[PDB]
Amino acid sequence: GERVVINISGLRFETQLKTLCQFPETLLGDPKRRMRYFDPLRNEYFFDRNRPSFDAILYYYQSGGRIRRPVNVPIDIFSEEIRFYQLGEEAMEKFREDEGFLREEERPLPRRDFQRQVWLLFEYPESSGPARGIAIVSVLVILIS
Amino acid sequence: GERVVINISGLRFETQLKTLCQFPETLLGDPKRRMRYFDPLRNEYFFDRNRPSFDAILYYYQSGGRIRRPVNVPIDIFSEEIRFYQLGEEAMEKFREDEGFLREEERPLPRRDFQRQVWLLFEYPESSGPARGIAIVSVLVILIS
Amino acid sequence: EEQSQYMHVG
Amino acid sequence: LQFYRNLGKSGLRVSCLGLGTWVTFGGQITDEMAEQLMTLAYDNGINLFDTAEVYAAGKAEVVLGNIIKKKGWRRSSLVITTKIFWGGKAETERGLSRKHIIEGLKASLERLQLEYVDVVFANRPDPNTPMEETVRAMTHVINQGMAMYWGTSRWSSMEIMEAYSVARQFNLTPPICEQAEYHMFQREKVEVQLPELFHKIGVGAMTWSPLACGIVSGKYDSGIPPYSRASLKGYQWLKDKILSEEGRRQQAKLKELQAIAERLGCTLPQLAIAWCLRNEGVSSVLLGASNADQLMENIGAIQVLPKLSSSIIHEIDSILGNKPYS
Amino acid sequence: LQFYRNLGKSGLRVSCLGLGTWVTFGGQITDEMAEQLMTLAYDNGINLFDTAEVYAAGKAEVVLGNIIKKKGWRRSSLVITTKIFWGGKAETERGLSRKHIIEGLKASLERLQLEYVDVVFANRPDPNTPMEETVRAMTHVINQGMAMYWGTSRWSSMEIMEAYSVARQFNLTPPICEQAEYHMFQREKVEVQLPELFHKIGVGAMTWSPLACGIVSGKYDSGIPPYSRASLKGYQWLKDKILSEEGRRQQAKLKELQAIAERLGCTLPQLAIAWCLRNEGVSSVLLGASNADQLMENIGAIQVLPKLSSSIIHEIDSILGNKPYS
Ligand SMILES: NC(=O)c1ccc[n+]([C@@H]2O[C@H](COP(=O)([O-])OP(=O)(O)OC[C@H]3O[C@@H](n4cnc5c(N)ncnc54)[C@H](OP(=O)(O)O)[C@@H]3O)[C@@H](O)[C@H]2O)c1
Ligand SMILES: NC(=O)c1ccc[n+]([C@@H]2O[C@H](COP(=O)([O-])OP(=O)(O)OC[C@H]3O[C@@H](n4cnc5c(N)ncnc54)[C@H](OP(=O)(O)O)[C@@H]3O)[C@@H](O)[C@H]2O)c1
Repeated sequence: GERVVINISGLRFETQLKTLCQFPETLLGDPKRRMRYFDPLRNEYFFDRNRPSFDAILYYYQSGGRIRRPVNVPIDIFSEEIRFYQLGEEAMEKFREDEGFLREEERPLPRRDFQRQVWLLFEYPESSGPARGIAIVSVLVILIS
Repeated sequence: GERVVINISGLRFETQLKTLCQFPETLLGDPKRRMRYFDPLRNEYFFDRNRPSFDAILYYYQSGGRIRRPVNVPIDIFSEEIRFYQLGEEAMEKFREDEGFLREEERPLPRRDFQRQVWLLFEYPESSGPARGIAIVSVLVILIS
Repeated sequence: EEQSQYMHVG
Repeated sequence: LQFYRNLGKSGLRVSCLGLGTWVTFGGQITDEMAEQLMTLAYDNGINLFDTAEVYAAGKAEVVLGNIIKKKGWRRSSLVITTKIFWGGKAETERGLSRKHIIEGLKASLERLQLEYVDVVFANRPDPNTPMEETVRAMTHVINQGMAMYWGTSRWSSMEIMEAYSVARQFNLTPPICEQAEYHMFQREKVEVQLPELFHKIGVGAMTWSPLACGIVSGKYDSGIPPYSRASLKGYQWLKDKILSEEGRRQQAKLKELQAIAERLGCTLPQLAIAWCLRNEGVSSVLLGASNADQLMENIGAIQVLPKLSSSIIHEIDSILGNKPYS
Repeated sequence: LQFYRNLGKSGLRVSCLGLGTWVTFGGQITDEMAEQLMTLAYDNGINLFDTAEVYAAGKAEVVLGNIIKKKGWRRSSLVITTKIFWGGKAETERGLSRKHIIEGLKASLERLQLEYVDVVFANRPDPNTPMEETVRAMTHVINQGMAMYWGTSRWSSMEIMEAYSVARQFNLTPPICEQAEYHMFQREKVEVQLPELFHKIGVGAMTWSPLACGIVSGKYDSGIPPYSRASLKGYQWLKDKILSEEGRRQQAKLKELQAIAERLGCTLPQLAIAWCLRNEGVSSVLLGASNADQLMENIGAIQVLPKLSSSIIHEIDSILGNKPYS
């Protein structure tokens, strides 16, 4: 009902309190984590962080989950701000498919010691020594043929 | 004559009152719709909406009808803000030809039941079953020929 | 019109 | 419904009727009746008493300061108001400047023999003085302790919203009230303009002259009765308003309304007073009486109010026909 | 540990106990005992004395103003507080409006024969008055010099954070204190809500009735003793709380707690008082005594406090079991 004021290094943002209470796990949504950023002489929270990056972090609270990125802020700077505001690994993974970089695929294992030795030995030639030695001979068999 | 203050989530805009009285149908131009957004402790209207989108909504009131779009805000976000501020279907259609997407053309009808059955049966092959069956035979007649 | 008119006309 | 209501959105709780003061106190009626008038109103639960510094050349306050001194009532139980604007023939003794507000209120607290009034009213707008000087002067006398709140009277709705935007700009106090005229033939302002302001900034309304200075009392059909208000001196503007045919066009509407008051077991004043309180946007109604029997039959206009159902309201509107464009 | 501590984060240093005032002063006990009560508390290092304007119909302040006048103590050494809210039967004499705060405090400084109190308390929240009028009225009486600080009492934790955000918005003074009830069977508010506010905005706590008005004193097992608080008139709400079986379910928990006080070389009041001061978030505890021997054995509840180790605290919690959800 009441509103909060957030002061990102001189730039003032004002949202209602219940908007931050949608995600009660993050930094802004948890009333014991942000209590060390309060400023009782101005009745606001002061963060000495990046200015144009918080406009996208605020939209994630208002839209209910959409993580965008402005053109100005790079990838290595916007990624730290998700880490600092503790938006979560589901919010962090939304920065992947928004940007386009797909997640790594987990490979299954044959749950043994014999077959788990030989699966990573030929399918993954960058694993061991003769794994690189099985690739240098696998190019010859097709090339002679 | 007097001016109003609009506070889009911490960002302050100030226009004269008569500028909002150009379009006395929308949300900002109708004095009984915006009265639930007033803030009597600060003498202003507080909207917890998108920050960079209201800079384009304000220009629509000043220029007299021109609807632009900033580079930052996408199409799916700027379209909601026209819907929220109730700018009107003439203002909404100006977002079409500004963006470039042309309106759909209304097709005339032969105002009957016989000719209205057979008009949508061959010209629109996605209508019915044999409408898709008349297309799969209309490709053969030219192809054999 | 798969991204445009899906959220334009309404 | 409720007898005590808030004056607007403030903390002040006033009775829904308040015995005002005009030509009666210190002028027409004698001071023996006035103490008998005020004890009859104070004992029936009415605390709001109103005056001004222009009424009977500043004699209506001296006769009201002697009553509260003599009767020995607690100052913390009453609500005394006072208007300011006309306080002398001098050029610098009339207006809403910083000089007159501070001196006109300081002289009225010597007539009234009090230490503070509760509300101080600007009697009418002033086009000479800027709005910043009136809001800074009214906030000064509040911070000295000569008043508790302040309100406007006969102002527009655009001027109150301008005196509110100065108070929020310069960190001062906005007004809480507004005295506008409202009876059965004057209902334009209080019924379409003032309820906009209550939902926005929270100012109330406190209507005055609900019987149109005796016209809606019904005594003005056969002519001018003796010892009436129109028979006095200086009130020719009133007498030549009812004697004019537009008043005779108004007496031809108080004949049909006369019959409905007998249908509901009341009289024409008690219908006319309880018609004003039918909303919630009016926080008080300032009566004016000339003797004890008028005030006693006007105080009992609270029992009429639950009978004022939507059927009987909508046919009164069909009689008057002056309902404003909502 | 410390005898004198800050009231919240302000500059005011109060003793950790303060002889309050209720039914005792001007009511139950005689004024000869009261001067003997206050000299026994002032000489033991207790400066915080508390009263209100509703206590014994405004007679508990007159008997406290005569003591300080007679004993001749320096006004700069004591800390007198006062609550405001109920000051008459009139409609305009009860509330947190601008009219009552200025008049209720001005009348209490005529009863108490002082020139200023140190803290003035809003006795309970008011839903009629807006929050801006109470903060502007409390900052006015501070700037006149009728008070030094102001606090709240029985307010919520959301209302104090709303009266703080008005004070920072309009450049006024925020409250410094809060009087909340806290004893062994009522510990919800002071143990999970108020220590949030001390870390944020710096308001303190000043708990009242630490013996639950005599119930935790242990005298209420075999029935109602004569000359006790429950035996008085109007205190049927107290007597029918202990005579109800939920009070008998509470007397069945004061039997096990009775034995631990003898294990630590004390009695049940001194365990009950020193249990409240075991934190740092409570800045004072307002006792209430009926005679000299009760106050002397309650003042000596400071030596019990170093024995209150974490082992003896955690087993008392196992007896009561009403520990709030942290
Ligand atoms: N803000 C401003 O500038 C302003 C201006 C003017 C007045 N006011 C306020 O308005 C308040 C009300 O004054 P008002 O006199 O105009 O109100 P009113 O109630 O409309 O006047 C009623 C008049 O009719 C007579 N009357 C009253 N009850 C009657 C009854 N049952 N039957 C027959 N006659 C009755 C009385 O004397 P008679 O029988 O002799 O007629 C009385 O003078 C004043 O006290 C003043 O404080 C304010
Ligand atoms: N903020 C508010 O709205 C509010 C409301 C109420 C009170 N208060 C404050 O709270 C303060 C404390 O009042 P309180 O009386 O409720 O506190 P309390 O200490 O819980 O009451 C103890 C009562 O039990 C008795 N007693 C005291 N010591 C005893 C002992 N060793 N052994 C046996 N009996 C003992 C006393 O008289 P008896 O033996 O006759 O029982 C005393 O009246 C008051 O002064 C008032 O200022 C504030």
